[PDB]
Amino acid sequence: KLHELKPAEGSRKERNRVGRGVATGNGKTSGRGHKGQKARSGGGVRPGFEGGQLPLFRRLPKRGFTNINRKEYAIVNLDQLNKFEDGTEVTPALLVESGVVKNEKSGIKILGNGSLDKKLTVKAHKFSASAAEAIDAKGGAHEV
Amino acid sequence: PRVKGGTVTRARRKKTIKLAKGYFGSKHTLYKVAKQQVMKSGQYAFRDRRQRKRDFRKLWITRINAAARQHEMSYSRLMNGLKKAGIDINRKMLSEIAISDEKAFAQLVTKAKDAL
Amino acid sequence: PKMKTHRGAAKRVKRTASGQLKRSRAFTSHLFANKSTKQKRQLRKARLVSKSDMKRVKQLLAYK
Amino acid sequence: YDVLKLDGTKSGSIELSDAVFGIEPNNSVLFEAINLQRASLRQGTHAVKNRSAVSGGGRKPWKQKGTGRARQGTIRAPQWRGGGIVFGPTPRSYAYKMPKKMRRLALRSALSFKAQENGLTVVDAFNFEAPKTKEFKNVLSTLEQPKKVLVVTENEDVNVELSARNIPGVQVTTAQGLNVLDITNADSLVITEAAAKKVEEVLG
RNA sequence: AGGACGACAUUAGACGAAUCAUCUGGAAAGAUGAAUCAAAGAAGGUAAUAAUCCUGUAGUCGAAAAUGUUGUCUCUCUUGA
RNA sequence: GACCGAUAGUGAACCAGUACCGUGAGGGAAAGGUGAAAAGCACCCCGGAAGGGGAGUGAAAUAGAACCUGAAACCGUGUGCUUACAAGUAGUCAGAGCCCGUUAAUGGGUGAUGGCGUGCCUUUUGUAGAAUGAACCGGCGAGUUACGAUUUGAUGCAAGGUUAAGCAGUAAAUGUGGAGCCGUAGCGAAAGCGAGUCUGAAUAGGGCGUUUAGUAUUUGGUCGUAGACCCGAAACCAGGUGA
RNA sequence: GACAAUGGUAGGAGAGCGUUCUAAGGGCGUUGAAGCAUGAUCGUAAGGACAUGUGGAGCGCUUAGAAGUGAGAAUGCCGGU
Ligand SMILES: [Mg+2]
Ligand SMILES: [Mg+2]
Repeated sequence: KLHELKPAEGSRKERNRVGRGVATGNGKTSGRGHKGQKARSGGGVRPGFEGGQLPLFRRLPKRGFTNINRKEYAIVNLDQLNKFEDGTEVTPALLVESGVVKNEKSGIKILGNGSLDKKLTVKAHKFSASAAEAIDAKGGAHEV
Repeated sequence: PRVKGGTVTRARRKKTIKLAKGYFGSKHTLYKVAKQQVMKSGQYAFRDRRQRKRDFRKLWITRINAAARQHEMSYSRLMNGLKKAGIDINRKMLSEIAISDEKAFAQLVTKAKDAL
Repeated sequence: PKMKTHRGAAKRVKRTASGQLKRSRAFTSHLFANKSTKQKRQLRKARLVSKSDMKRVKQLLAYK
Repeated sequence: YDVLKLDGTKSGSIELSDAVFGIEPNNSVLFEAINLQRASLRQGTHAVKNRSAVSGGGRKPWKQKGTGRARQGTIRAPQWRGGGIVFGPTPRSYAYKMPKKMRRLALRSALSFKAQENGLTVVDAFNFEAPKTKEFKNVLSTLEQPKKVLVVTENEDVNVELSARNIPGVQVTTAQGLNVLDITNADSLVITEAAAKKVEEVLG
């Protein structure tokens, strides 16, 4: 009932309060050590700062650019098309709605990693070279 | 919620002062002075449980030594024979025999000289 | 506030498919007559940011 | 789902249960959908001053070197008698979400603890013309119901819930207004037949 | 760009159900007994801890008047492709 | 109201920005409680009066306006043991002699004589240190919360997980809301190619990959932006008040 | 039931007592609560009761939650001596 509640076994935990004793360990110096910079209130230096020596990222050269346009295609293997059972046409108004492709960026590419094991009418924006052969083995179609 | 400092600084600073009654002057009244005498009176007692066991042996050996010299024997000739003549078990707290019954302590001295 | 990516390090570094970074070798700017042909050729392949220096830059590259 | 009652009675005893009243209840979810509800009722209006909110205290109190007593900076500091509170309460908020597969498992572990314990009772649709609590206390006495019951009805009629407000223990919630803290607060559950088909149509 | 006739809201206010007797006490609201009201068991006070003693709450009820919010009634004004 | 309860919460529960400090701008505290009802002590007695002690009111004045409970420091009066030939961080362990009698257990107070024994923190290669700090007693007085990041523990589903703002709902924690995000496929500076790809005349050889578990909320650790454990400067700038 | 381990400052890990507050179940209280005072008691430690005195109305226990959660020192701050 409600007058007797137990948490999940191993789920909960106490928390360390520092500076509140001498035999709890974290006491009279709170787990920082003696004097220095990083035992001051708010000390500790910024990350990736070696100390005055020039850092890692000012010792390597820059490399590359963007290509502002940059098409991106969504991947469907051939192993993911055994989910469609009975002679089904594979349409972008169907290949999204089941749950194979979620939230595509541009048109669907059909790569070849698995096998179809079923004849299928397949329409896709770009096939690959090895996946437009295992469709032709079972007997299928194409459209770009 | 504001946890006010309640009645735990009463009680924690009584059960140190009440351990420290019988001390001179201010070492039984003030907190800070009777605190740090309680930390030393449980430290002196810790090396005085270990020292008590070996300073009652510096007394039993003194009585046995003042018992064999009137029978004209040393102490070091007495706890030699009683390991070697007999297998009289090593005991020095039982120098109570020499105090109580001198007639009882005499036959041991007979048995020590007998096989040494 | 949410953490800002160190922009001077995202220009120099890619992210691979095991978490480990990728960089380009130094000394590739000038003075190529003071370097051997067995040395100017092997400052060209790319390597990985070391196990030591990955301990320092865990927070600065969080959205890569 | 035992049989039925009207006031000492029986009828067509509905039995078509589902995974709503029968699943073995986990307690790791049922403990953690109470804390999500019990720690969201707190409004958290509580605050305190800091060093920058107290009135005054900008002049240095003339104590730097050459006075023989301690170095002091303001007369409003946490050492000092007056204001300045270091790490006090702030006006914050206490709520968190949880997955929708884990908020539906909770009611399948609080209804499921009522039929293991015979703490469920289905009645027919009772009609009160005018609300009278004296008319309603004659009902729960002969129904043999405990000190604290949860009355489930389908839709909030304006004559059922107006009775049984001053009966200590009795709360009247509609079918889609069920909680988790309510069900583990009751002792036996009383559902109408028109609503036992309704809370089960939501979940099973 | 210049008015009336009553609807509703605000600033006073009214009604508003039901507990009696003993024990300890300086005192009953307390424990032990019997009763009751409940669209009312929120809260405060009363010689201690009151659903039934008081002020009240759920609910109804109320404007001589002065503002305020809108309905339709005027009243001003107007050519449409 | 899982906010405070008179050193708290407003500076202020008391007739507070008021006593008081400053030429001036400006700075700024201290204060609460008789009892259910004033029934607030008629009259006698010592006193110049205060203040007392009886008698009286009251449940109680051992609640009398120094007015609820009344801690410690510090000053007193009484009494069982003890001390005027001794060199004491004041205790400890061994122990005669004396006066007592508890939460009943191999008890309590006191201490002639013997052994050992140079206080507590903080900073140090190292403190009895003649290095630092505290007169004493009492209160107050320092790793906190937010929005992100990453790892660990739990739990729900699992090639799939999950919603954000919003709208309905008791400042209800629960129904709708799939915009969005992370995964399922990497590689290259980029075109691109894709279980492979880039460098290269050349898979010839090497770089990073491939034959699998993720995701959403939360317990703890730590890191980042915020004053970020608390206390303390010399000084910089902006309006203003003063010969 | 054998054989084993157990000095420790910086620091890492584990396991617990206590304080104010809230929710739920049960309970003591004017035939006297909290608080304070004395005592020769109980647990491996922080800490828990109980027995007379003063006190005059509110408080503990079991499981879980949340912290303004623990004082011997800062030439610390106000009050007393
Ligand atoms: Mg000296
Ligand atoms: Mg002049």
